[PDB]
Amino acid sequence: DLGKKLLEAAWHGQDDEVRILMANGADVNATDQSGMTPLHLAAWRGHLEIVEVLLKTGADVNAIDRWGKTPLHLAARIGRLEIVEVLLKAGADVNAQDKFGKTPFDLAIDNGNEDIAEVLQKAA
Amino acid sequence: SVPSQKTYQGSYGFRLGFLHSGTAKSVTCTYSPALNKMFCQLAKTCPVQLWVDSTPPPGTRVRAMAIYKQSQHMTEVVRRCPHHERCSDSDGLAPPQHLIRVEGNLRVEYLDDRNTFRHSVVVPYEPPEVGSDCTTIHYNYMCNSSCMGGMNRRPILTIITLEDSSGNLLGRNSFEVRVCACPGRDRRTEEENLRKK
Ligand SMILES: [Zn+2]
Repeated sequence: DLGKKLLEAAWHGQDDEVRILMANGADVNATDQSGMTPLHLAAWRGHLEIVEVLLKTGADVNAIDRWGKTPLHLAARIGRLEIVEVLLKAGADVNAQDKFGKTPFDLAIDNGNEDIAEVLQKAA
Repeated sequence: SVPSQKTYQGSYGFRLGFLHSGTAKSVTCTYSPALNKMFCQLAKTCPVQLWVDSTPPPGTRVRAMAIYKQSQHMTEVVRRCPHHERCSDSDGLAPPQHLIRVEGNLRVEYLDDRNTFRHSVVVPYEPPEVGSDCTTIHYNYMCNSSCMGGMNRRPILTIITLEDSSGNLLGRNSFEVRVCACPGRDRRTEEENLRKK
């Protein structure tokens, strides 16, 4: 199952493996046990180039995990500034609330990510 | 029973991360995502990162245990070979028979299960340091995969369990391990074999 392999390749940041799997049509919207897509996993780990290739390939920028987080939630929570910018450019929803009622902005505030919180507020 | 190896991310969304260490001639620990397999040299530092989607509560513990990967060997306890068990190389915390050690943590505990006789090593879970995304544990593997009195060329898995203070399951992940002289060469060889099969 190529979707399962793409999830792990994206999580571990193996750019060559990501390219081979996508060249074989691995499902870019596959989900892991927590409902995370390859885009969620690359956003969480901070793999900017993998985020970018997934966005050029029709990954759902606003897919939600089992806790209601989008990839932008993860990037805002853990402080991935460049990834926040590319997700916003690709149409990430700044108003999406997770199952704790938090937007990406709220997660940026809660985690002390001041520059990202400013970027998200200007995009509100 | 035979220890479970099933991935269970659980309520805390537990994943493992590893460094990007490559396949150079002198590399001491390297992880292949395509094989889900760590290649490392005997006694060298093997960083394993704990990534959680939410912080498990104080009192959570992190256990590591080795099992044989092949079904016909899975019921045999993974132990160090007699030569290495007798070579007087304990750090003063690890029993000399245990394959897996943790370095750099004075709160480590080593367990010999009274019923299954399996070995494991457990540390308290601590959240990431300020500015850090993950919690790192430094493991050491104390025999080569090829040790004839021990693993005797049989592949093993390491199972990492997040547990509550009572030992109840919170999350589980696993990876194959080869302990060898030349982890970079062997990673490159096994990745080539996989790409050809
Ligand atoms: Zn040995």
